[PDB]
Amino acid sequence: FQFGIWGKRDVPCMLNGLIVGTILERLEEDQLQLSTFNSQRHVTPFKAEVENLIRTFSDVNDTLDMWVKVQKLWTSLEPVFTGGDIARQMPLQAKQFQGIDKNWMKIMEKAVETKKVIPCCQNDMLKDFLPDLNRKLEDCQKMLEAYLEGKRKKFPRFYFVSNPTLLKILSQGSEPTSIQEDFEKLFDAITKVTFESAKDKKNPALKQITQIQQVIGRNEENISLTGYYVKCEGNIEDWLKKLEQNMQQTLKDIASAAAQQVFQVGLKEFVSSQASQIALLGLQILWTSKVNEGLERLSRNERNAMDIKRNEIKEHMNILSSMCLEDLNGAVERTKVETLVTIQVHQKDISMDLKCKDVNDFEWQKQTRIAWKTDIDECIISITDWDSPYSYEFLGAKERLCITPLTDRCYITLAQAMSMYYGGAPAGPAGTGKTETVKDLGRTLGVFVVVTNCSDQHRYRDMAKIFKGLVQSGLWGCFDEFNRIDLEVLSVVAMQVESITTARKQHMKKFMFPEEEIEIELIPTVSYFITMNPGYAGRQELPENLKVLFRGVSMMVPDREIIIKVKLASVGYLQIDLLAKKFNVLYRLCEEQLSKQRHYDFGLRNILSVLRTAGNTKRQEIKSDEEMLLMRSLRDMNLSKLVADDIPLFNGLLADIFPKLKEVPKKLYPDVEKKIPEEINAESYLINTPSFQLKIIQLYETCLVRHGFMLVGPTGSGKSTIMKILTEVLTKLGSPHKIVIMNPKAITAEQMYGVKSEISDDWIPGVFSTIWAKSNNRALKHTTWITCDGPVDAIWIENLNTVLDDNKILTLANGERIAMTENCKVVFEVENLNNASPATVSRCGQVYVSPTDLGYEAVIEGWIRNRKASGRAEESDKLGNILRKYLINMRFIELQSKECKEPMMDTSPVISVINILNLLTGCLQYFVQTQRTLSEQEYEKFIVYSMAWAIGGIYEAQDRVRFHELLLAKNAPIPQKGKENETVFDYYVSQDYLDWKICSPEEWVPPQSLQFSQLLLPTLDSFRAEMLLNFILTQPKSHTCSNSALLIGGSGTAKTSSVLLYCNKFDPQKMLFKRTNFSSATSPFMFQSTIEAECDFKVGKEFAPPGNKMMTIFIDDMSMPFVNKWGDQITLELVRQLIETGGFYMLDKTQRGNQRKMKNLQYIGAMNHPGGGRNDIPNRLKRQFFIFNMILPLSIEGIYGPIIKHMFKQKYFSDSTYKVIESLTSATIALWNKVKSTMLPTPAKFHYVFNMRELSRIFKGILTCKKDTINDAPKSMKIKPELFLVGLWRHEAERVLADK
Amino acid sequence: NDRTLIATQNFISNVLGKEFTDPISYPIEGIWQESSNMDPVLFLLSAGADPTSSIDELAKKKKKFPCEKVSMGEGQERVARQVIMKGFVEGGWVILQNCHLGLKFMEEIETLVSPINQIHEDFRLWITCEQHPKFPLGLLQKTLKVTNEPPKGLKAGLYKTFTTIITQEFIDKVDHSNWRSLIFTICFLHSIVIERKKFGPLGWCVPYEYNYSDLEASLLYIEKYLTNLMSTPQPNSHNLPISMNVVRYMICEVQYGGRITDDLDRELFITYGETYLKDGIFGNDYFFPQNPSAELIKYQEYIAKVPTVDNPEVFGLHSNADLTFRLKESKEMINTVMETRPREEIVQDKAKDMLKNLPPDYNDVEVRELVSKLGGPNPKTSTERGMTVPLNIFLYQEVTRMQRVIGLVRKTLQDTILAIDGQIIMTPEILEAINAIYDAKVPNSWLYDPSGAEISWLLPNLGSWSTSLSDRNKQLNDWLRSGQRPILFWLTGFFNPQGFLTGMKQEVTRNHKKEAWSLDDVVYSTTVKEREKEPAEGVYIKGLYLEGCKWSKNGLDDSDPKKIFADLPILHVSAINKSNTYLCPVYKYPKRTDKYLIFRVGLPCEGSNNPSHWKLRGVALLCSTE
Ligand SMILES: Nc1ncnc2c1ncn2[C@@H]1O[C@H](COP(=O)(O)OP(=O)(O)OP(=O)(O)O)[C@@H](O)[C@H]1O
Ligand SMILES: Nc1ncnc2c1ncn2[C@@H]1O[C@H](COP(=O)(O)OP(=O)(O)O)[C@@H](O)[C@H]1O
Ligand SMILES: Nc1ncnc2c1ncn2[C@@H]1O[C@H](COP(=O)(O)OP(=O)(O)O)[C@@H](O)[C@H]1O
Repeated sequence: FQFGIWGKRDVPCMLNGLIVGTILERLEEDQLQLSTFNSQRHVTPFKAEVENLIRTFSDVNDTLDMWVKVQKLWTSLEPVFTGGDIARQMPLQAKQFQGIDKNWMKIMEKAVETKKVIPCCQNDMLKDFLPDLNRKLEDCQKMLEAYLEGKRKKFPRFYFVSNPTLLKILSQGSEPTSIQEDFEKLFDAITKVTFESAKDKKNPALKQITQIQQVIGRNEENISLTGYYVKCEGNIEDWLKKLEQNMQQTLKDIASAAAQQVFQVGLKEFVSSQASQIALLGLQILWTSKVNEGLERLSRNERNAMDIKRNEIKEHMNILSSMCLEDLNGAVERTKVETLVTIQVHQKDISMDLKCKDVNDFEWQKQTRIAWKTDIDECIISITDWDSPYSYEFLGAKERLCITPLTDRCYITLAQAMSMYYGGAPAGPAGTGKTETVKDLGRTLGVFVVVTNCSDQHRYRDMAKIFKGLVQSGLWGCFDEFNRIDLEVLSVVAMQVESITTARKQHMKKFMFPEEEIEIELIPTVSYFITMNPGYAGRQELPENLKVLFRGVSMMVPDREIIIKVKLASVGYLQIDLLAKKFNVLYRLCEEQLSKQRHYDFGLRNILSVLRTAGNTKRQEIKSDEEMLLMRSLRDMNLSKLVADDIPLFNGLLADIFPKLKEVPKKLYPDVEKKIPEEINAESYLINTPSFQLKIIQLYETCLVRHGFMLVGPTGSGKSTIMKILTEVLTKLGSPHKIVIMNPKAITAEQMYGVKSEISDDWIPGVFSTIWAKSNNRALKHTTWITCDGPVDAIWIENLNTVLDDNKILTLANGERIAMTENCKVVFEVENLNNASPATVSRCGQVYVSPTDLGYEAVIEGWIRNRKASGRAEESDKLGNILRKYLINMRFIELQSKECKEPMMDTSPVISVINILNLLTGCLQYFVQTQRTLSEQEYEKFIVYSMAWAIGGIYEAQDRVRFHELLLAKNAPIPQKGKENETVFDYYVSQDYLDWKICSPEEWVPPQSLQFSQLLLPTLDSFRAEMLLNFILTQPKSHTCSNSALLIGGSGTAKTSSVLLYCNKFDPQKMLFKRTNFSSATSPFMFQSTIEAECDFKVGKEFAPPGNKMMTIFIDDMSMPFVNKWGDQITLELVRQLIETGGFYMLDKTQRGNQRKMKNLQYIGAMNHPGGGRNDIPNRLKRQFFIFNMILPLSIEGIYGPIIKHMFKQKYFSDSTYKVIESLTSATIALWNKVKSTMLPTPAKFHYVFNMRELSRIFKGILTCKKDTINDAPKSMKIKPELFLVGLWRHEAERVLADK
Repeated sequence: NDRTLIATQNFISNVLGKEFTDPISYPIEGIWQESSNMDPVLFLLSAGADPTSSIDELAKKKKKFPCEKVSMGEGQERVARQVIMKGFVEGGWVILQNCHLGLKFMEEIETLVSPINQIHEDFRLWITCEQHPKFPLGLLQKTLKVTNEPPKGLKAGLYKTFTTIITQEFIDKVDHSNWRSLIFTICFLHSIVIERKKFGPLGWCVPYEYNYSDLEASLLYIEKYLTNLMSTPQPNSHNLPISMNVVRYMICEVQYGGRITDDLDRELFITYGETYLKDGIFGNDYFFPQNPSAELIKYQEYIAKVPTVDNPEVFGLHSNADLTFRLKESKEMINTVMETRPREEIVQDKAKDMLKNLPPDYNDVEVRELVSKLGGPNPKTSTERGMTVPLNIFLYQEVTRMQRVIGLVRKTLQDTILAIDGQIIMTPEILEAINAIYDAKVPNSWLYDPSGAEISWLLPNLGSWSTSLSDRNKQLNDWLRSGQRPILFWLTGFFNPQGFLTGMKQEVTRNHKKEAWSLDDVVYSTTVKEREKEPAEGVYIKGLYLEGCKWSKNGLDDSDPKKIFADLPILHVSAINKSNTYLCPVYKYPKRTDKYLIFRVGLPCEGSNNPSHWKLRGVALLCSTE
């Protein structure tokens, strides 16, 4: 119990736990240990103790969480109401805050009295107060926005910051501590600043800034001194403004010096001495001045001096290239050098062919020249005509890019557009260098750029906030993906941007902004950019008011050869020009003449990934020939994505370009490859195979290189297992690893990223963003991998372009921007892309699992390994001695060997194998229970029985008899004792002895006469259904068993009948039940609601005494929910996350990143013969449910017999009418057959649909008049007693059939 | 039917008077006289045209104040209302914008503009909108409707442009000689390249929305260039000492480069620059099309003597272009008026008889066998083999995609007829299929997918679509069942032509000069087999179509026969290094985009006409004919 107190500056003290990470984490594995113990068999005593313990632990957590959150709210609002004026100006909530201060102090003093946080949490009064206080503090913030707007006005950059984080920024309460974690999202590149206390007389020593630091990685950094200092004060805006100014001034003066030092000292000294930005400026200014001097010297007369200057540049090249590239210390220092090298390469390339006679010549007036004017001490950068001064922003070493001619076209275009006061809006396909070209023109001109990410959930207020910040500050904006935005928002944005354009045109210092009453100033060097993306799904047009402003730049085909060759120069290679052609031709040929698959990509993102890989390999000691290293790099990079067939074509293509080289081994990493089999053996049910080695190692490499990745591949292929085992091996050698899961189309995107509330005018938090904020904190030890898991629909994914691009910054419609760290990775366990534009295919790496990587046979061997765990007497060997040959050499001779051309549920056969295994375990469970071991022959019979169904469950009687004949021809014995035109399915194997018999027990009814009271009878179909169901439903949650079932049958084929017959047999004293039905417009929120109401408790946190009994969830028809237009329905996914993992994310407007847990449930479903007009369920979900047919009975003469018997035995006056009555029971059926066959539905008579319901309705009408029918005596209108009866039959049949 | 429309103008002139068939252009100053305060001015606009600048200009000329503007959207009702109240009390002008969305405010306006609520004089209202039905006609019944799409004729657009930026751009010179001529050049260029699009894909691959913004951008540039050139000129030899090659590059790639999405359009537009600028201001020459004197009303007269209807050789483009334009124009015109006048039947039986005429599937268990059994580039060179030879793997890929389409067609025809004659709950997709089968167009189910899955999109249901698919499968089968490589390959049939050509490259590298020749060293070329009546390296292609000349000794096409056969263009490949020539494209479909560009072919057959003649003439070697 060590806590950190804010301060003693009043009577009370307010405190927080800065060790609470240890508390939370050690708690997590505590409860893991406790559940681990309890689940094991030998843990009889602890239940009385342990549960109480866990309960307290669980409970204390959420109380603590609520408390600390409220503290943060209060810890934002204290400095607000210390100031006199604002407290006066709004007395009401100021006194409300006096009240909360009283209550809060009382809570704190109670906690102080306790001395121990656990009794402190145990108090019950606390819990009522905390959330009401939370809501009131939200109201207080909703008062304070009116002052926030003014405070934002007083300093520009706060427009690029959200509300509550702005409050936290403003509640410093300290010079160093509070802002030391926020410099990143308030400047460009600064992260750390020293603080030196100067002790003024009688005042406490004031901390003042003296130098600034840019940290990248862990230890590598760049430091910048300051002569002019910056001192903290009482007003935060003041010392922030001074920081900005004094930075600008010292940058200017250091540059003013450095421009003399460049030509005085000589190349190496000032490049080594200065920082990166100043060094690059120095190189450019040297070259332009010397080239100028050469050109005039040519103008005077024919001279070599121009050639001497060009030769001087050529000489500089060798000295820079020889030493500083191969050997060097540190990452930042490394990046600096090749940033110089690329520029110098392009420099000499231009200077070679630079045949211009004088400065006025266009060839000289085409590049980005520079001049640091002395007479008026100032920088000035120059283009064809345009000119502008350097903006003096400290950026340190940034990885600026190569200069193809297309970039020159952009530079000239954008300079012209800015000279005419517009904003460039480049366009093209994905991945051609738009955003990065914009950012580089920003970087070279010395300005700071602010990328955002528009999306459909935007509103014009935030765009106004942005644009106000842009005009006030002097910065540049690049609204990436500007098109995917609402139409009317663009309509009003047209006005805003036109106003600012006209304002800037006049050169007016002060101007008026629409919608915003206060007058606001301007600084000239601003600009606007939108990198829109022409033509996809979910993409609107710009109304013609807005096309006026922006000038177009068509970026369709980037160059690909020059960039490669100059990058290879930058690393320092020697075989440049040949290799460049090799790269280009190989990637081209691969693009065109290879097979067409959606997920393939060979664009510039892949190429740059290969280059940034290839740096290290040359940096290694080997002096081997470059082309070998390069073949290895390219091949080993591009192997992962390719499907089975394309691999031979790919490396046959490789051979045609590098015929000199024969083969090279793949560089194999020894630690991981030795480590993998260790844990594969550590588990029970894991078989190692070479394909797993290959795929898991490939996953390791793509993890090592790129941000995020995808595991594309079909169902049942082992993706999740691969991820789990990889995380295990990484954790084994230190460097832990944690994994989170999510399902994107089982929650609405508005909830995923959060929106502004549509009732109370106030923001709500977003789930995925909450996980992001919780994950990317530094000072942690995990390495989190956020897993999305579902389909890839463009609408929700595509607004993560910034996070998956090189920006690696998240951006919201809130106005909130969160910076990525290397602690975090993003992964997708998606089946396959079918609704993805290349803008998302090319952003992330990928790995393809294939169906044959893990055959079903390997899964069988894993189950076998489990059988030799405990029941290891001989069973594994004996069972299998039939299984192996009986399964390998049989299953594929059923799909289409014999016709079998109506498999109502198309499937991949691995699901059938999982099914038969799960059935067989339940089959042998009884003899597992009694500890009895059987002979081989009985086991063979059992396997025949098991797999008869579960491959025979998806076929009709004709296909079933052909199946049966196959089994007769080439399989172990089926019943042969009678087999009197009865299939193998008809009989079952008995536990007591090796026999094939079947029957349905006799049972009549209770005395009640309601048709419901005549509920249902003991049929054969129902009994066999219970027989199959009960086996699976008894199995206790084995791996590959979800304990979930599913029937298939026509509309009106005894679905709810048999299910309800089962359900009545439950024992409500330890086994409950629940009903639900489905329609088209049932949404995930509805299913969420019904399941939450079903459990009524969070049984994860040691709760639910009444749900401790076992419950079942029954659903009639999983098909009917509305399939989305793409083909991916959005309701079943919540079910699939419920079955697969249990639980889901909450939506109660209070907390987001957390999930309820179901520790016990059961599941059952029923289908309607999918195909044609009937929908189908997602294929990913088919792996879990037991599926089999539900045929019509073919015995309906024998279902209704009894009810007529019980009606009959009342009068006893039917000397002959009994035989008649039975003939009615059969003649109704004859009529049913004839009418149902003869007259059909057509789309003009579509509802002409017949089933077995109408027979029940006919009888329900007949069954009336227990003795009133006898009373023919009043009428006797030529009526025998039977005549009235047949007339009743006639009228009944008419009214149930001759109406519709 | 070709010359319907001028005849239309003719008898209209006869029965109603020629005054009707004569130009009109609305003087906005004249139009203002119509607008009283109590009626607004609507504007039904089109893409790439807005009178907002001119409205503002007038509001600065006659009225003395700037207008206020409110753009429709969301959350602008009350803003609009309060500014309108300010206008009511005062008498300013208001500019609503984008009424095509946010229509809930429109119904209120009719109640506002009423005699009841009194309004100060001189208050006007200006409304702009677009084609949105479900737009209540309260104001459509009471307003002034005006249209400002750009003018049609060459002289029409030229004259309008000569009433946009005039009389102070023109009159501010300080030089009657050089830059007067530059204005005239750029204006003519503008009016020509805009009007080129009238023809269709021959003139421009897609439509582009050039307007004046680019013009005055260029004018601002070049005036800076001349002012700062002559700022150092103390004396003019003959009025200037310009080196006008930079201006070429600027007007080519920067100002007008914004809209251009295609590659070919770049050099096409550079060519137009070459031929029109000439690289010099002659001062004495005949434009290909007269040349000016140096007075303003003389320019007006110059416009006056321009013909109304021109001929496409003014653009350099062949007369026959005219033909196709008129036909499609006529084909729509009557249809318009044809609208104003006051299924589940034997058609499905016709389809039922169809589906027993398309060929059977090819099971892969058989096809993998058959492709593995036989294959080689040359029987002497190699023994039979599968994977290794590029053309065999191409055979397998093509058969795969063909079967993928065959299965879908057979299945959907079945399930379309098995809903009525058969039984199933009716689908919407199947209903769309029924409607498509009755009409000429095939259903979308066989052309596109949610992203894109283009197969063989042709017009008719069976006239060409199934005909084309049948021909493809026939040739592919005989390319397989016999297994022998035939002569005269049909390029149109292959789904991916480019793979064919690169496989040919790989074949030449391996079989010949292997290694002496590397893959990256090889380059491409073609020799046109100039012969009717007739192996070595290369291939023989059958079925290409030229547009607008002969094979060799290329000449002007006659009035008919716009699309002409292409002779056997046998290929050729050679190791690298081991301007009279003209380079043509090869488009799969006649839509003519960046996509579908299979390869480029050098065609030396020049005589006296230099290649730029052909480049402006827009020749090409397309593949299909539709
Ligand atoms: N090494 C192994 N040995 C034996 N069986 C294995 C092994 N690895 C995985 N399996 C089996 O394979 C199945 C894994 O399926 P998994 O859950 O990975 O499917 P997936 O690829 O995640 O796709 P989805 O998530 O859609 O099911 C389980 O039945 C598991 O028992
Ligand atoms: N000329 C170039 N030099 C270096 N890298 C380039 C160049 N052009 C494109 N790139 C690379 O392409 C990626 C940027 O693509 P981007 O412009 O974000 O695509 P989009 O414009 O579709 O968003 C970066 O990896 C960038 O380095
Ligand atoms: N064992 C039985 N005894 C009596 N009536 C039955 C029995 N089985 C089915 N029925 C009758 O047949 C009908 C079948 O309807 P049902 O199976 O509920 O439709 P669906 O197949 O769409 O769920 C039931 O309404 C029931 O009255």
